[PDB]
This record gives sequence, C-alpha cells and structure tokens, in this order.
Amino acid sequence: SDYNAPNDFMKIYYSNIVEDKKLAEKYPFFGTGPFTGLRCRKPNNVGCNTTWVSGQLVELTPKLKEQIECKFGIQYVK
Amino acid sequence: NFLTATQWIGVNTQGSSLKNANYDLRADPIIPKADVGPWMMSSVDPNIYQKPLF
Amino acid sequence: ATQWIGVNTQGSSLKNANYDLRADPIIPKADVGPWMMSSVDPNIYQKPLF
Amino acid sequence: PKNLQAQNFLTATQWIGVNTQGSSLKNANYDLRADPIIPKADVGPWMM
Amino acid sequence: AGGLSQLVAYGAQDVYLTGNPQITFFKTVYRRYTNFAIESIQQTINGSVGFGNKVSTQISRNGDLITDIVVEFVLTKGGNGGTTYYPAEELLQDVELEIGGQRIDKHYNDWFRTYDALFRMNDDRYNYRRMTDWVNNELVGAQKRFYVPLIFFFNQTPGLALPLIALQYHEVKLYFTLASQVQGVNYNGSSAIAGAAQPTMSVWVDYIFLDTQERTRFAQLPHEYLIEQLQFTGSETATPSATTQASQNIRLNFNHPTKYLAWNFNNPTNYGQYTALANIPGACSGAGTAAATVTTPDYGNTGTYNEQLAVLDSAKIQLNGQDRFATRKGSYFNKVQPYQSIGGVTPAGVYLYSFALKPAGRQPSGTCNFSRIDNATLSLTYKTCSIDATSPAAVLGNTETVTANTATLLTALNIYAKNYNVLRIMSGMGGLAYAN
Amino acid sequence: AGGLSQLVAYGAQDVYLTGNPQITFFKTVYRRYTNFAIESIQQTINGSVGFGNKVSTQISRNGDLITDIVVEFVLTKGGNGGTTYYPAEELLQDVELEIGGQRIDKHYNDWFRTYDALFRMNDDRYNYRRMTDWVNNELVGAQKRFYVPLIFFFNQTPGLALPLIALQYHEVKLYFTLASQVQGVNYNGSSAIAGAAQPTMSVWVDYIFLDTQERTRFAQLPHEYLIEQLQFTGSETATPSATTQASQNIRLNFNHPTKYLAWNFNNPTNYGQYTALANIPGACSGAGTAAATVTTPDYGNTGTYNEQLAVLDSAKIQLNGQDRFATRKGSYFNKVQPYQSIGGVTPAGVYLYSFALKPAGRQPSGTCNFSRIDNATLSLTYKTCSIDATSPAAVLGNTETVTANTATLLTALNIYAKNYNVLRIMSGMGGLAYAN
Amino acid sequence: AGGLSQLVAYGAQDVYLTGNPQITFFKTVYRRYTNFAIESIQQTINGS
Amino acid sequence: ATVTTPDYGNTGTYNEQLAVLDSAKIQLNGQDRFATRKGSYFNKVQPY
Amino acid sequence: ATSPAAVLGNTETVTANTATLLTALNIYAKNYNVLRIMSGMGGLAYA
Amino acid sequence: GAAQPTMSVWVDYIFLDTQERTRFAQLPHEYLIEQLQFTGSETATPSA
Amino acid sequence: AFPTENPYKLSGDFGNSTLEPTVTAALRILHESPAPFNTEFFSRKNVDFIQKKLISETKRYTSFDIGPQNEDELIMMMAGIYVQDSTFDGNIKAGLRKLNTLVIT
Repeated sequence: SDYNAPNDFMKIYYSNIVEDKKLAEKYPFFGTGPFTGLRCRKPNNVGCNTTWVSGQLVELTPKLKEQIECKFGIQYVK
Repeated sequence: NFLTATQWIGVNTQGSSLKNANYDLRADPIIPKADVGPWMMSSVDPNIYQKPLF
Repeated sequence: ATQWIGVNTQGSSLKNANYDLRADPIIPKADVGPWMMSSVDPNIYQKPLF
Repeated sequence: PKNLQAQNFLTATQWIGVNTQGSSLKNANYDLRADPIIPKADVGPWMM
Repeated sequence: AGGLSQLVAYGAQDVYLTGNPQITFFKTVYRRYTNFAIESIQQTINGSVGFGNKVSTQISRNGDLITDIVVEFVLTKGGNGGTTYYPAEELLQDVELEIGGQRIDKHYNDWFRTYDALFRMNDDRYNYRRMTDWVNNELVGAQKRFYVPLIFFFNQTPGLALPLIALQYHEVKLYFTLASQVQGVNYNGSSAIAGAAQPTMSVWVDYIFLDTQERTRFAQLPHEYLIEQLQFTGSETATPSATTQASQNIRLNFNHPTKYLAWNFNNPTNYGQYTALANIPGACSGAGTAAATVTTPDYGNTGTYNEQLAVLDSAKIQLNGQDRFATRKGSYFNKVQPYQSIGGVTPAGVYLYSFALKPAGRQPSGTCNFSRIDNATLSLTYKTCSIDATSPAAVLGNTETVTANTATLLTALNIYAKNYNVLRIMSGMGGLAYAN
Repeated sequence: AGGLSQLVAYGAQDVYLTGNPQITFFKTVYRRYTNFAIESIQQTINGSVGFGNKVSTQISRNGDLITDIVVEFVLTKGGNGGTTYYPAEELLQDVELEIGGQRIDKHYNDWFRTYDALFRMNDDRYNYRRMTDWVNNELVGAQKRFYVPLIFFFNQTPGLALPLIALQYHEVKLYFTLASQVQGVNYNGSSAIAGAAQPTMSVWVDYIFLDTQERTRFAQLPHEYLIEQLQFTGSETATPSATTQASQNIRLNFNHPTKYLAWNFNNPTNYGQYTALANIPGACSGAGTAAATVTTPDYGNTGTYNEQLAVLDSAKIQLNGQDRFATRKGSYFNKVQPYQSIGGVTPAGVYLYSFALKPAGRQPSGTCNFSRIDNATLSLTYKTCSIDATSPAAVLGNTETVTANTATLLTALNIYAKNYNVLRIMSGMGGLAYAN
Repeated sequence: AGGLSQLVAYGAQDVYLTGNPQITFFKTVYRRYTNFAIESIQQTINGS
Repeated sequence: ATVTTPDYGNTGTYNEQLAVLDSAKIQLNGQDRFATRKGSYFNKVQPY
Repeated sequence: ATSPAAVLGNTETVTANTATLLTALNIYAKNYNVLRIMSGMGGLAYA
Repeated sequence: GAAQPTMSVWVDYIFLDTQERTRFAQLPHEYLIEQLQFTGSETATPSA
Repeated sequence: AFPTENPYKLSGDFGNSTLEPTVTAALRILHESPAPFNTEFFSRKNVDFIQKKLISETKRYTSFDIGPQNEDELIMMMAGIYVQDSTFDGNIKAGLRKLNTLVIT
C-alpha cells in the first residue's frame, strides 16, 4: 500500500454514507403522514414534492421530475 | 398504470429488512437516522411506515 | 489542603503505559464520542533523552 | 368571613362515569385508540 | 494514606457524582413541626358483646385528629397447644367505617389475614401474631389480651389523619361483626367447646390534640385526604378431584383506580387455611404419626410456605376482553410479584398481582381504573387433586400440575381489590368524592 | 390532664422543635405522576436450553421501557431433601447484558449468591430462597418452578428503567450460559444423577407502557442514566494446615467510582460453600452421628453464620502502596461493615468493605474511584487450618487465629466490585460513557 | 391488549393521580454530593 | 376392517371427530391477532 | 378407532387413537408480489 | 498425575521509524477487519 | 381571620409543570383526539376565563370574595359536561358559548 498518499480516513463515509447532508440542509423536516419516509421543508406536509429513488432520497429537481413523469404515470400532486 | 413508481415510496424501491422492530402497537415516534460519534453505528432503518394509529 | 498527604503524581498515567524507550508522540484529547470516553493521561516522557 | 380565597367549593362528584347522553354504552374504552368527534347539528325530528 | 488518599484520587468520571455539590450528607437540618400531643382513650361500644353479635362505637370528638385505632379482646383458650390460629383476627369478622353514614371502607377477618400474608413484613408479622395469638405453646385455660390494630386509611400514618375538628355535623362510627365460631376458643372444628366464655371487648382510639393556631386552621380550611378502600364480595370456585385441570372465569366487579388485585382460596370452616392438608409437618393435625387426620389442620401451623398444597396452577386477567398479560403460573403471583412489589414473603395459597410500582407505599405509583373497564375477568386454572394426602412419599414427591386430594375443600374464593378515593371535608361535613 | 397537659408545657427548649412551624405531620402531600401500565411479557429464547449449554435472547420491543427481568426455570430434583442449595441461581451460571453490541456488565451465579447473602435480609431473603431452592423438606422426583430475578442497574428500581423507545437503532439482548453441573439436580457431588431431566427455561421481561406525551420526550431527548455495573476477575488462594498463617497480596484491576468491594472464599467442587465443613450440626453431611463426613456438605444447610469455619483472619486494602485503613479481622468485614452499610446479617465467609455510606441504595453516597489508582491491592492474612474438622471438642473449642483443616479447600477468591458508570443514549443509540 | 388496555381505561377519577404530573418514576435524577471518604482509625485507650 | 390403512378412494371425509386440531391462535409480534378458536372454526366457518 | 360406539358418539375435545399418525405439519401462505418486465427480462419486485 | 500446562504469551511488536510513528500517532485511521460470529446448535441426526 | 391561600393536598395542581398540558389530560379521559373544539375548550385561556368568571359572578351575586376553585374538580366537571353535551356543527365559537354556559351554571 502506498506510503506517500493522503490519509483516506472516512472520506468514502463523508461522501457516500452519512446523512444526505446537502439535501438535509435544504430540506430539514420529515414527511408527517401518508408521505412519511420522504424528507422535506416545513411542518406537516408542505415544503415537499421530493422523491425516493433506487438508492437514496433525492431532490425532485425539474430535470428528474420530467425524467420520471415522462416515463411513469405519476401526477406529482402536492 | 404502473404500480412500482409512486409519489409515496418512489421508484424501484423496497423497504428493505426490519430489525429492532417495534412490537408494540404504539407509533414509537421516529428518531431520525444520524451518526452520533464514530463508534457503534447502526445500519438498521426505523420502521418508518408503521402507522400513527393512536 | 488535602494534598498535604502528598501529590498523587502517578495519576492514571501508567494504566496504558509506554514501555518503549522512545517517547510516544503527543496525541491530543480531541472530540471522541458519547460512548467511549477514556480516563488515563497520555503519560508523556518528561525527559526524552534525545 | 368574606376573604374566602382558601376555600374550594366545587365538587365534581356527579360527573364521574358520564356517557354521551343517558344510555348504557359500557363506557369502557373497548377501542384502544383515538375515537374522533362526530359533528352534531341540533336538528331533531328530521335530520335534513 | 487513609481517606485523604481516596479524596486526592479524583477524575473525569467524578463530575457526575460530586461536581457543584447540592447536598452534604453530614449537615442534616431538621424541620420544625407544629405542636401536638398523643393520648389513648377508650370508646363506648354500643351493643351486646359476644359470639355472633354485632356492636358499634360512635367515636367521640375527644381530640382534634384521629389516627390509630386498636380493638382488643380478652379470650380464654378452650384448647391446648396448636389449637388456635389468630383467634382475635378470626373473631373480628369485620369492621365497617362510616363518616356521616357514608361507607368509607369495610374490612374482613380474611382480609386481615391476607394483609398479613402480603403487606406486613420485617418481624412485624411475628409481633402481629403475638397480638392476635397464643404463640408460646399455652395450655387450656390460659387467658390472654389481644390487640387487632385496624388498617384503615388513617390508621397507618399520621399524614392521613381524619380531622375531627372539621366534622361538626357528621359522626365517625365503626361497626364490628364478631364471629360466631372461633377455632380453639368456642369451637374445635365444628364441635362446640362447653363452658367457653364470651369475649371482653374494648375499642381504643388514639387521639391527637393540636395547639392553638394549627387547630384554628383545621377548623377554617377544607380538607382533601387520599383514601385507601377495600372492594370485596365473596364467591364460590370449582376444584377438581381428577382427570382435569379446571378453568373458571370470575367477573371482577370493581369500579375504582387500584394498587392491586389479591386473592386466596380457603376452606370456609377453618379460618386462614389457604392450602390442602397433608400428612406432613404443619399441614395436618397429628402429622407424622398414625393419628394424623388430613381433614383437620394443626391449626397453629395453618400458614405454611409449600405451594405444592396450594390449589392454583395458573392465572390470567382480561380487561375489556383483552389479555392483560400472558397466563402465568400461580407461583408468579405467590412469590415473584410480591417480591418485586412488596419485598415481603407471602405464604402459600395467597396471591397478588399489582398495577402499582410500590403498592405498599402511600405515594401512588400506577393504577388500573376499573370505572372504565367493563368485563374484567380473572381466569383461574386449578391443578389436579390426585395426590393421596396421607402418604408423604407422594405429598412431597410429584409434579407441578397436581396437588393433594384434600385441596378440593378450598371451595371459597376471595378476590380483593385495593383502590383509591378522596375524602373531602368542607363546612362541617365529610364525604367521598367518588361514589361508584 | 391528657394531651392538653403536654401542649401547655411549652418551654425554651421548644423553639428548636415547635417554634415558627414548618411542617405539620397530618397533611400527606404526594407528587403527581405520568400515566403508565406494567406488563410482563415472555421472551423467545434462541438456542437449546440445557445443562452446560449457551443460549441467548433478544428482548422484544413490546413496551417503552424495561424494569425487572425474571428468569424462569422448571427443574426436577434428583436427590432427597437437603441435597440442593439454591439450584436455580447456580444453574443461571452467567447472565450478560449487551446494549447495541457493547457489554454493560455480566453477573455470575456466585455473584447472585453473594448479593443475596449480603444485601437481602429477613422476609426478602427467605422469599428469594423460596423462588430459587426447595425449602420445605421436599422429596426426590418433585418438580418445581423457579424464578431468578436479575439484578442489573435497571431491575430493582424504576428510576433507572432502560428506555427502549430511546433505543430505536440498537438491539438490547441477554446472553445466558447454563451450568453443566447443578447439585441435587444433575449431579450429586461429582457423580452424575442418572435420568436427570434437562431444565426448561423462559425469560420474562417487565415492560412499562407510557402515555404519548412522555413517550415523545423519551424518544427525542438525549439521556444520561447514572447506573451501577459489576466488575469481576477470579483468583486463587493457599492456606497451610499448621506452621504459618498464609499471607497474600492480590492485585486488583478495577476502573470506576466504586461503592464497595465484596468478596468470598469458596470450594469450587460445591456450590455456595464459603466456610469449612465440620462434624457439627448443619456443617457437613451426616453431622452429629457416626456417618458424618466432612468432605461432603449437608448441601441445603451449606450457608452458615459460624465464622469459626471461615478461613480469613484479617485484611486491609492498599492503594498505591498507601494503606486505605489499618488491618481488620475477617469478622469485622463479615459483621461490622454490613451492619453499618446494609443493616442485615451477612453469613460466614462473605466479606464486605463499603466506600459508600449506604451502598444498598442507588443515590450515590461516597465512592472510591479506582480509575485513578495505579495499584490497588487487597492484602489477606489467613487463619491456620489446624483444627480437626471431625472433633466438635476442637472445632467449637478454639481461638480466633485457627479454623478447621478442611478450610484449605476454599481455594477460590472472588472479589466483586460494584461501581458507577454513565449510560448515554443519543439519537436512538446507547452505550456507556466511560470504558477503561 | 397488554399494558395498552389499562392506559386507555383512563377516567376523570385519575386527575388526582396522574393529571398535570409533577414527577415521573422512570427518569430519576440523583442529587450531587460533597466528596468525602470514610476511614476507620485505631484509637489509643488510656488505662488498664 | 382395519384402522391402519384407509379406504383410499374415500380418504376425504367431513367428520371432525377424526380431526387432530382442538384449537388454534395466531400471534403477531407477541400480540394475539384474534382470540382462540376451536379447530372446527377454521374448517367450517372461515371458508364460509 | 375400531369401535364405532366410541368413535361416532364421543366428546368435543377427544379424537381417535389413530390421529397420532398425522405427524406432518403443513402450513401454507399465499402472498402478493409483483412481476416487473423491462428490456426482455422479467423478475420479482420484492425479495 | 497429569501436569498442569504452563503458558507463555509472545507478542510480535513492530518498531517503526520516527516519521511513520508520527503518522500513526496523530493521524486518524480505519482498518477493514474480520471478526467471527458464533452460537451453538443441536443436530437432528437420524437413526433408521 | 381566614387564610387566603390553601395548603392544598396537591399544591400547584394545574399550571407550574411542563410534563403534560391540561388539554392532554382532558383528552385521555374523554378518549378523544385533539380537535379545535377540544383544544380551545380545555385551554388555559378558557380555564382562566371560567375561573375568573366564577369569581366575578359569585362576588356579584353574593358579598363574598372567593379564590380560584379546586382545578381537579373543575376540569372533571368540564369534561363531564363536555361528554354529556358537546353539540356543534363545526361552529366552534357557538359550541364553546353553549358549553362554557353549562360549566359556569
């Protein structure tokens, strides 16, 4: 193993495990009712319209909204 | 008319396994998944969908 | 003062002692976590002899 | 005897074990849950 | 060296124990108390005293507060050693407490025996026995003065003392039922003892007198006291002789918040017998020799600890048609629950299930409110009464599911509930806040 | 006359008692509490229950927090009366508490026997024995259900009950090791009992159910519980039969603010034997008649209060070479420290030195923190084991510095350190604050 | 069922016991104390 | 007649007196799903 | 089992002495799952 | 007459050069390591 | 002559605690979930209104000054009357007006 190398201590952790840091900073609240399990802004179920895909929770950016809406019959009702 | 992709749980996604299950009927309000300290972290997801019936 | 009996200079410093003749480098007591706090001391050599 | 601030005259003894109206409901909460409120418009002979 | 060495040895863990000290164990400051004095006064007993008679006392406003009440009897024993078993407790068949004619409580002789079995502890039980029995192998003709302290809500601690000052319109009265049959005193089994004397009875009340400013406050202020009550009615059970382990669903007719449910099974003809009799020591008259008869107890040793002669195999309680816990074996209720809840030892045949963390305390600690429970049921399963009671090889040498053929005599079922109420006294009159 | 004659007897000495009153004893005030319910629920055991087998059970999340835990055994006795001695807790050889993969502590059968022998008294100790042993001269072949309560930090008082709702990400489980040899059930001394049945075991956990408002706080708020844990490593001793008194210095390896050190000396070939055997009543099998043999105990009477048969002569605890107190005789640690620290009776061979004022409680009251001691030593002096165990004239007719020749078999030294730690629970995960 | 059947069987009569609670039993706080150590020391007896 | 070998073509019968099951209950996470029923409940009523 | 008098005229909770031969316990469940078919290949949705 | 075993535990220590010692002492590290999980069970080895 | 402050069996009966609100205690005995009708009626502002209304009206009908009444008895009465009569069509103000009228009387 290389000696003249950066110390790879938890770097993979900070990028690929943790708590979805960037998503949580923009969306601090959790879904409250039928949409429990999704993360979003504001109490109850208001500052939301987020989605969960094959891996982790992601922000439903317009690019993703179209990529899913054009393929699957999701009406994305707020 | 596709059942897998919904707004609720999303696309191509399973709820995975359940460990440390709530055997009680009470909602057992969810404590957000977080890493508190470098040691003895759990990878068990909470029973998120266990309905707040009470 | 109650240390009129003498100062316990050993403290806890030998519980995980350094048995090398070279001094151990100093490892500061930086943020640890809630479930594995230690209570020894680093037992730094007072005279490195080097 | 007018400064009766240490006295406590209310005694809600007739109100323990009360049901929704004079019926025998076996008050006991058989349903181990929330029991939400039923709206009640005070329209008697014919509800609407 | 010494303690100072311990002190100078300190560290990270210690802050959780001694940082920013709040108490010092060596500077206790005692609180000053309002002045009072205690004296014992004898009350009038209205009615004829005797076996099978009912008498009462209207307790006089001799003092300011009433607390401990002791009923005493003087009895002459009609038998010899081992023929009696709490004769003063059997005699005191029941005590009913009224304030202004309103029933506050009522205790029975069997409850007193159960109370001793469950909540009395720490050598108090021995001294209790000394007050209620002949404990030194006394012979026929011995006379003894007995004391049966009453255990109402205001009897066991001054903090629940019943105001006499604040009850100018309502009298405090006790009714006493004196048993028609007391073993070893006027009956030996079912046979009368010729020449047995009628009891001499006296009821002593300890009064507390308050000083000037305190008794003024008691007349002026309303009072709310936390009340202990007993709920009881008797019933019959079914104990099988063979091939089956019988079940019985007994309806629990109770209407208050409770500390616990307690019960026993007894032979109605022998006061305090909660177990089967068998030809082993302490569980049969004549035990160990050819004269042993397992139909009559060695009365003075009636209370034993071997649950093998107890009739209960398992019990479950249902509340509103729902199981309250999974069925447990009787040993749980005889030994395990009173261990963790009371810390005492319970003799065989007496059982308790608590709803409270500390059912022995004055401080409430968890209750089951049977005013909002409909069909509460105590489900009991009996063990099969197949062991020949006269053969020690079988009596002490069989399985958990069987007991002696003499357990079928334990046909009387007594289920007690220990509940809460509040005694409100205002403007000279008292009454219960909850009357369901 | 009466109580009034005492109230008027007001003097100078009373300004320290009844002046400017602060309390009145006749007004109980009890503090109001959160609604909860208690349920005992059976756990599922993973593994085969049996002699010498290891099994484990993961504690279900059926309630919000855990208080007591009772291990239930069903045994069949393989010997006659008097051949067993607390078999239920000797079978329960090891219990280990694990929260989230981190050990808290573990208890040993010898530790349960020491705790019982040291801290339980009177009615409590006896009801415990009832749950763990056969106490009514029962015979071979009898079946009995046994209940062994566990004594972890959260088992005896609700104040430290373990919050499951605060631990949604960690699993809480218990590991059990059962003894391969249980005296009077599977073995009689070193000889196997043919036909002995395997034990049946069940683990019951006491669940507390809360109201929603308190549940929310428990789940969301971090917690710090101040708890006790046991530390233990066993060792060995040696004592000669004649020429000298043995000395021994054993190095201790303990790490926390410690309430007390308790220890005993035992013969590992038997269970519960902390004293020498002798040809005196209850001190060996057959004691008092020609069949008496001092190599085998009268097992059901193994425990004794006769310190004459105990091996320890004197002891002191030394910290960093500095004596923590001057040398005391073995009878001091057996009779005086438990008298001051507990208030019950400690049987012979069980020794205690407390650092806490009242270690029997849970409110901290003085601790020795061994995490700050470099070398802690328990210095022992043994009695000379020269007295002929078989001659009552010599066993009961000797001095302080000598004991029986059979005392040389008490070769195991078990020092139990009960100490404080902090249980931290944050975001649904648990574990201990300090680990050293 | 279980502990839940008792929690729902909650009535007006319980306000005196659990209403607006002041303490719980399951989250004890121990009082912090002045550090001390106990030592037993030999005294000298003067006389025969 | 024997009782070790069936009349194979008539193996299926309707007489519960020859059934094994007296009663059954289903429990989910330690809680009962329904109160105990006799075996005949599951053979005759649930399919009804 | 050989006596019709004892077989056809007995109590609720007792069965034939030959019932002890029915030692195999067979418990079935029917559940839902989903068959996903995309790009020429099919498979289960839930494992 | 069987003798008791005598134990000796030997540990191989590495002495590193000074620069690497600093890297080890002050930098944080992760190791991907093995561990063994084990519980006992019973067989159902048949006869004939 | 008379004390103006009662050494209650339980002092600081409602108020002066953070463990549970008054409304939650009422909801448990009612066996009802929160709803605007429940949360207003059993609120501190409504209980304070009732306590002050009773003190003022009593002083208006009588010549006597009374203090706030035993809250344990008042809350049981509020819940008791509530169960016996809790009639509204969603008009919370009209329902509270009738329900408060029953409690005051």
